[PDB]
Amino acid sequence: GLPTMNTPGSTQFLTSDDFQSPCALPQFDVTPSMNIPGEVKNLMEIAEVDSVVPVNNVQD
Amino acid sequence: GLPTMNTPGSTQFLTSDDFQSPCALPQFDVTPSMNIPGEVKNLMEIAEVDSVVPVNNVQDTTDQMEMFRIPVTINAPLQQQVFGLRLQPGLDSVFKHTLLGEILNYYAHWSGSMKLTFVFCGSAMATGKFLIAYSPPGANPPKTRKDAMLGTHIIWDIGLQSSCVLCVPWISQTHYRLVQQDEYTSAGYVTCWYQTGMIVPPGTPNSSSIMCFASACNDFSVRMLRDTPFISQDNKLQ
Amino acid sequence: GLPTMNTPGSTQFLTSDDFQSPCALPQFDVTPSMNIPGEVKNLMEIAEVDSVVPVNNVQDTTDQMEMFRIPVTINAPLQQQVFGLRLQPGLDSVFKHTLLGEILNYYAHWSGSMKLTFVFCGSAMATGKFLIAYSPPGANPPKTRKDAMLGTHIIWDIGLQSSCVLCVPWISQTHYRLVQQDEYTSAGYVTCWYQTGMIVPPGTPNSSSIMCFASACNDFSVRMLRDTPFISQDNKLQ
Amino acid sequence: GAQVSTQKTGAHEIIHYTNINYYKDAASNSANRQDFTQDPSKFTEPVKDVMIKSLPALN
Amino acid sequence: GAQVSTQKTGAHEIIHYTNINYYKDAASNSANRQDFTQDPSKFTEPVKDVMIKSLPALN
Amino acid sequence: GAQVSTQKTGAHEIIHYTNINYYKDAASNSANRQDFTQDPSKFTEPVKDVMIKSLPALN
Amino acid sequence: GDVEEAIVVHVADTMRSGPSNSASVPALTAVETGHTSQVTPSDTMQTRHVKNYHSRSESTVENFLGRSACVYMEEYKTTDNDVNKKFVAWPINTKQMVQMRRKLEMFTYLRFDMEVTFVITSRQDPGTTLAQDMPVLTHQIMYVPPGGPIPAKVDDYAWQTSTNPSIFWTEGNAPARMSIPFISIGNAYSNFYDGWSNFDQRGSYGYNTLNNLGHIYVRHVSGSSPHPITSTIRVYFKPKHTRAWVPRPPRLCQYKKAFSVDFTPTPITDTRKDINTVTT
Amino acid sequence: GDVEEAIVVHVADTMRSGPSNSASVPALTAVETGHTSQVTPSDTMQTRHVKNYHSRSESTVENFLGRSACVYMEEYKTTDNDVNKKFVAWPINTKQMVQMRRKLEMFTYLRFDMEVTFVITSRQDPGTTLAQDMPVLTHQIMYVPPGGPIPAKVDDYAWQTSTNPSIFWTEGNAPARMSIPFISIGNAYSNFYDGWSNFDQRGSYGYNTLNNLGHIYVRHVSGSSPHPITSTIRVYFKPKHTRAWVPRPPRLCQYKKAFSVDFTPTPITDTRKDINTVTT
Amino acid sequence: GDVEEAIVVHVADTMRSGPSNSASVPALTAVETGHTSQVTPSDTMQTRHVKNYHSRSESTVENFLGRSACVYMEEYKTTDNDVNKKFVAWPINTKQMVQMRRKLEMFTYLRFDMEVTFVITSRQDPGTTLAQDMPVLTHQIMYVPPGGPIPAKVDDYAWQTSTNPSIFWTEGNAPARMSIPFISIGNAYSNFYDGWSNFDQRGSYGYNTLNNLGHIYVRHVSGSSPHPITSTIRVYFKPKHTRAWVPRPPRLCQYKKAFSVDFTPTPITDTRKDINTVTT
Amino acid sequence: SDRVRSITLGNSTITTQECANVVVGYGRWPTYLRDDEATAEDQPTQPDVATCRFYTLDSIKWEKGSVGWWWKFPEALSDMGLFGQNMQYHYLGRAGYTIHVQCNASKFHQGCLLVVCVPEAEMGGAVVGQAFSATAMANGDKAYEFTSATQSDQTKVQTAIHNAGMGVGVGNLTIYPHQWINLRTNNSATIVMPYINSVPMDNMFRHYNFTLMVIPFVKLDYADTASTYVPITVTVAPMCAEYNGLRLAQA
Ligand SMILES: CN1CCN(Cc2ccc(NCc3cccc(F)c3)cc2)CC1
Ligand SMILES: CN1CCN(Cc2ccc(NCc3cccc(F)c3)cc2)CC1
Ligand SMILES: CN1CCN(Cc2ccc(NCc3cccc(F)c3)cc2)CC1
Ligand SMILES: CCCCCCCCCCCCCC(=O)O
Ligand SMILES: CCCCCCCCCCCCCC(=O)O
Ligand SMILES: CCCCCCCCCCCCCC(=O)O
Repeated sequence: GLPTMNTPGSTQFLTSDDFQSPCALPQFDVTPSMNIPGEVKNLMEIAEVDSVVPVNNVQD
Repeated sequence: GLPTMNTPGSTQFLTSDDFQSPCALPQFDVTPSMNIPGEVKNLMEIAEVDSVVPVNNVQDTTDQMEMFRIPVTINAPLQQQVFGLRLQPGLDSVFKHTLLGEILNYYAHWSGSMKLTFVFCGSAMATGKFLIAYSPPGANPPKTRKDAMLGTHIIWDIGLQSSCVLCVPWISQTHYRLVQQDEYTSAGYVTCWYQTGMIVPPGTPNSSSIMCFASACNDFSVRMLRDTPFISQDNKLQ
Repeated sequence: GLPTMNTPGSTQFLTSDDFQSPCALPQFDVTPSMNIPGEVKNLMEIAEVDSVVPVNNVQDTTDQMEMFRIPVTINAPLQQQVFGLRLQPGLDSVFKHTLLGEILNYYAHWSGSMKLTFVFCGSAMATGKFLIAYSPPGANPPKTRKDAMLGTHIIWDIGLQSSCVLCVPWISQTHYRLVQQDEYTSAGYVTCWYQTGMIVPPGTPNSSSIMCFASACNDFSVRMLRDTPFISQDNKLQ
Repeated sequence: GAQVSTQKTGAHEIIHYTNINYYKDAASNSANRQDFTQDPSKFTEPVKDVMIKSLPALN
Repeated sequence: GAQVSTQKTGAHEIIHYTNINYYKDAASNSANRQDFTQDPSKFTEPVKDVMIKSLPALN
Repeated sequence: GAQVSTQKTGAHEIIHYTNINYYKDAASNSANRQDFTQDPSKFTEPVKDVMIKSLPALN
Repeated sequence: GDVEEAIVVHVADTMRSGPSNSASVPALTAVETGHTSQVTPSDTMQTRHVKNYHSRSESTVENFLGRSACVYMEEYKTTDNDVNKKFVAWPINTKQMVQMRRKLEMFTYLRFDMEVTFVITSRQDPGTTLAQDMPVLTHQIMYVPPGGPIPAKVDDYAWQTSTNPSIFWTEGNAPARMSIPFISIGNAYSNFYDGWSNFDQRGSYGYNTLNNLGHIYVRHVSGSSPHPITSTIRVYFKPKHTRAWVPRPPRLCQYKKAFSVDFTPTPITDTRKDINTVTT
Repeated sequence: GDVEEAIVVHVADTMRSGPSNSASVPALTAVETGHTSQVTPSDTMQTRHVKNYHSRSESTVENFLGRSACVYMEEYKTTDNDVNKKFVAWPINTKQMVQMRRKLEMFTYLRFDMEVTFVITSRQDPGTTLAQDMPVLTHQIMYVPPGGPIPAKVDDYAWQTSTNPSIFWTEGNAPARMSIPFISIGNAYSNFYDGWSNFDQRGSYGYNTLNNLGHIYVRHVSGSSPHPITSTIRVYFKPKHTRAWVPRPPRLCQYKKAFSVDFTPTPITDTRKDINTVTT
Repeated sequence: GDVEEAIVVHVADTMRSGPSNSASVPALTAVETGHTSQVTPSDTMQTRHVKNYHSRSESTVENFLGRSACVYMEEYKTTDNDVNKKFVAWPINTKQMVQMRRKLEMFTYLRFDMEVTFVITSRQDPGTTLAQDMPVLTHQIMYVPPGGPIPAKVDDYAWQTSTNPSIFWTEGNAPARMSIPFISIGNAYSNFYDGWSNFDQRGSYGYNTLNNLGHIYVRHVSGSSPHPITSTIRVYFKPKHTRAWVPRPPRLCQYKKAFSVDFTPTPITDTRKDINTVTT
Repeated sequence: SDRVRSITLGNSTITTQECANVVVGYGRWPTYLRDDEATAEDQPTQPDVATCRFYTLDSIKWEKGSVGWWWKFPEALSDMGLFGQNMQYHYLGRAGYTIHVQCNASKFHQGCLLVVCVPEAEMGGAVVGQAFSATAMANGDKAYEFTSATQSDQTKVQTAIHNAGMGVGVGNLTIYPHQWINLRTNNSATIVMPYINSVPMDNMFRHYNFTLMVIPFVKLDYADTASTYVPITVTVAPMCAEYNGLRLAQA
């Protein structure tokens, strides 16, 4: 067939990779989506909310 | 040649994959197709056909065929229960082996409405009225007709038309229900009561029977194929 | 490089695959082609040629060439059978080693019609008529000309034209038949009977012979290549 | 040869994939599990005369 | 099917990649980690009446 | 180079495949088993004078 | 144009319904006609408008039967005194494994292509002396259509396949795979055959009569270790491009024979205390 | 056109500000409204013009949860006297491993596809006699949706999967991988469930009630060595196409149960000498 | 346009026929002319109109001869006292294996390309001490056209091929494969040659005279284990782009020599009770 | 009124005054074989009115203890009129059928019958393992009786009614074409079966195309009355029948 050569990194498992893989439940029908209130799309949104600071750490 | 790298999953055998493979009989000429009657393209088509429900499982049925007949008598108290059952099409013993239960047992999730059809098989001179009610899930099943009629119900009048249909609506908090139902995904109960009673003229049998048919509506669907637990083997067949 | 994953079947050797492979003699100059007479492009072309059928397998043939001749006599009962055989081109001993049987034995399925040609090799002054009939599959083969003539048959008159052709039609419930035929895919029988008898003038031999030729029609076809069982070896040839 | 078609996805919530055939036998192709046509009439309404649900079944 | 789009890179300092889908299920596709839309109002300004930063919060 | 052609399939019941050659020698190509032309006359009718089936073979 | 954009069907929606009072009686019908009622909940009670996005994609026959299932397994040793124990010979059939048998027997006639996958594993037999060094093993799978020659020993001449397809596989690689077309003499496979073999209603009876698919043979190519080694093969079938006709009720009794419908009577279903019991 | 050019967002810049003297008081606000002040440094002090090229690409939920994490490991032997010790049976759940549990529990509802990867390793158990020769091993991973049959031994009939998906993997190759869609009966996964199972407020309480994902089974296909061999499997989950709702504060106390929120009270934070101490 | 759409033939149909009464006599013919009758069933009996979809695709010579078949096998040891037993030397020919020999001998002249595949397996010879550790083995396949130097030992200088093509293969990978063009000095291969070598009708007689294809040599590259190891090679031929001329009847007698037509007389066919016996 | 039906085939007619409608197989009407699907070469024979007509089979008695009966076709019609002769004298056959079953009773009787045609109704032996001759399931037009208890004789088929001799739930037979005879509102059932097989034609003596079953699901009951039993009669009529392959007779 088509000649090819494998490069370093083949057969490795990198926990932060983006590759396509087969689906084991073909033609599975997912439940329709519903717009629940309070969708969060970025952790900075959470980080921008105020919170009480425990300043009085007096060891007693 | 062309540089490439293999990703995880290579050299694996997944029983539900879709890949092309070589043919070992190249240029094989298949027999011409013929349009045999009765082609089936979806299991829901089978699931939508009626089937007799063995409601009379009284733990002492010496004759198996008795399981299909619901007894009825002439003189009964003013309010009395004819039968009661749980609406678990895939788990209850009543619906387990029906034409719909068998199909459901090959899947894990189901949704949609159901049809229960009752047919009176008494004499042509007999008459009566029955109340059939469906009670959504709750902490206690109904105990009397007074409690039963509060839920969805239909009054059945026996006449020239010998059959009546109770359409169980789909009332659930989730889009789907588990075939292996539990307390969380309970579905309710179905009961039947005497509305007026059965009256017969002289020279007729004092007892009659009713039969129940179960089928799925046009909005029924299933999901998440699985292996059925009703069939098993211990050794290789020979 | 380009991400990829290997699927089942990789690194396998399938004897009937079609793949490209490198050439170990690059830029090799082949000899110019020449149009030799008698090019064959399909085995059915060979299968469509006539060949002598050894019908006379009488279990006591001291001379092998006797197998090709069907005896005939002058004075015989009014109705008598000349020969009979089963129509199993790939399994019957009669058709096993013919030019058509050899081709069929390399395959598993076959279909189409067949031609049987009979030639009279008697004296020029001899005359007679013969009835040749084909009986589709049944519970019992014919025993007399009365039974035989009910099926497909042809009356053969011997004259200046010394050959007659019996075309066996394709009458079957399935589109194909197994070469290793069985009761399910039986094909019938073929028999020949005296229609009038053979009459000779003075000064001629009292006996004659007939020969049979077998071939396939233009609608014949085969399928499902396989290895023939007629040839085998026990040790490597040297 | 390139054959582009949509892929299964959700409702009201690109979805295209490419396919190419490599072998000369149609039996080598992948499963055609994208057909969803169905008609239960053959088994649910096998009667000769058409029956109207609203009207009485008999007479 | 070919789907060309820019790749992540630096600021003020070709950047395109090609992608093709091979499977018929949308769940088999690669992660869509190229979306950067965000809106913190839902959690930072959940009040009914709009408040102007310059003006006093109350009265 | 792309070479598209139909694949074997059934009768009265897409069917195309793509092929590309990778080597510089014609001997490296795959088997050309898609030819179905045939002519049995060379062996069945080798006579000089044409014979009509309906008419007598001799005289 | 080098690209062709071949490029679904949801369940019926529920329409709104209000109070009714008329002579029409959708609920009343007559099952004696053999007709299944087509009533919907909207005919018996007031309902709201609901749009359904559920689909029956996973219930099609193609997907229902489109799963690989084991159909046979057998063991063969690399070296042993008994000649018959060093190779396998299996007449092809789908009645050996109960799950796939029941799945297939829900239809009377079938027509599909087949995808076959082979899984082979090996293990060293127990014994006193196990210290040995053996290179990787290789296996041969041979398919013999009906009527062909059959090998009688591991090193028989028939293993030199010239027309019979075969696969040579080496341990450590991906499982072997291959496709096979629709190879029935008839227009469709028949799971059930109510008839006999002979024309006088005698002989074999049942589907056994129509099983003429051939045989499969497996052996170690040339491996013969000083100590015995056992190998196991598993065959998996996966229908493709499926079509079915004449559905029939699923079986209720347990299977007992590989080439017959024989069974023992079974109760219709389980029992409960009485017709009114509804509790656990 | 055979190619579609689908073909970002930096933080806000700082604008220049000069001396000010007016009645506007951006610094003064009132937190009693539940409103977080939107002031910027440009409102309280003089600032230069600065153009920011920083982006929040790495803080999106997709990237935050888009990392494979171990969720379970178990050991099973190829041969042993105890039948239950030769295979694994795990009820699927994400509450077993603390790191992934805490990462997931920062949101109340989630909806995503899943990518599962399996890592399998083997080792020979210690013992007197270790001299043996064993071919490469093979493993089977079986997934059983709820309600399906469950094998009771290594060589049970249930291992002949006809509808249950399965993977056969051979040692020495790349780890097995597979995808799974959103398979919740509801509209989204729920990490927390404040409610009961029965309608009378009794029975199971908590998220355990909503865990109905099924089971996973693993075994050696046919490997049975003369001496025991131990294998370990590790399961890794990787959400894809993620969406989240209703964020909640991260947990502070150490986990103590796999199916409950039980905990022990913990101090708010660490202490220091006094309110003015600023040194190390 | 970057794509060229190169982009069949069914058997003859049966036409309808009615009753006939005329002077034409299609059934009567004369085989003395050497002409095979072209009659069809429609000429002898009434027939219905039938449309045939059968095709003769599988009967073409290309498909008939397009199957890999074993042609030779031999064993060679990695280490032994006899020098000649550590490598193989085979004069190429197709008369060694009976099945392929008979398949090829159905035609007088052939012209095709060739596809060669090599299957190699190894096994440890029995002996007292088998405990050893040996890395993976490697093999070399050498092709020597006629007249070239021939190695006389495993470590001969001739194994340094500079013009002779060779293949180096390592155990555990896919079988080696390679193509070879039409390499006959004449215009086509000849399976039979009725003639002599010398001009005075003396010397070698038969096809042996025209066999000048060369030799093939195989050895272990450098493997020499402390204990003997035996390897076996199998050669498979697969004609491509085939053309044939002058068909001849298939052989009837069993083969007895690899370079001659010698045979023993055989009966024409089997016998039966009498000319009328038709039963089993 | 739609309660009256009339069917005319050949030189025979059937009239019913109380009847449900007619079920037509799987929605397909019987028809002749097309030219593009045939395989046999010779001309077929289409005896028409001679064979396409109603034949009455023997009648049976319906008692209070009846369990059911079955018939196998076309073996049941194997020796009826010219249809039997054509079956005997030909190798291949093909024909649809119309089945009409009749049961009438007064308005004071009660009971229910299931009428169903089962294609390819393969049956298992009474003893698992042993085999039976072609006499325990078909001996002409005679009806074979189911049994309430489990069969014990090794020479006959397993007659357990609740399993129907096929190892399946008796209540699931509704999937096949069928009708119910409810004495309240019905007197007869009519079914039209097209030719169903995996091949265009077939030997009518070797293969049973389909089986007819009548099963009482609600046992007969009555009181007083001088009538002790309710006869049941079955009438069948081949449709669009054609044959091929003339050999000698004798099956
Ligand atoms: C009696 N029939 C036999 C066929 N059976 C269905 C069936 C099952 C398996 C197969 N396998 C065909 C096959 C496919 C690939 C390789 C082979 F050697 C054989 C064919 C048909 C239904 C009952
Ligand atoms: C109570 N819920 C259960 C689901 N949990 C989130 C979750 C974690 C893992 C999974 N895995 C699903 C899966 C995916 C692939 C294969 C499988 F067998 C199972 C699903 C949901 C949140 C709390
Ligand atoms: C006397 N002739 C010799 C050739 N024989 C046919 C034939 C068989 C095999 C081959 N192989 C050629 C070949 C192909 C590839 C590598 C090689 F070393 C040799 C050539 C011709 C017919 C009889
Ligand atoms: C045997 C076929 C090999 C195909 C290799 C990958 C495709 C290369 C050509 C690019 C796609 C165009 C195909 C087409 O023209 O239909
Ligand atoms: C299953 C898909 C295999 C795709 C193989 C690589 C792409 C070959 C075709 C060249 C790219 C064009 C794709 C397209 O038309 O969208
Ligand atoms: C040595 C040839 C390697 C070919 C690699 C796959 C094809 C890439 C180009 C896409 C197909 C177009 C070929 C053509 O223009 O004919």
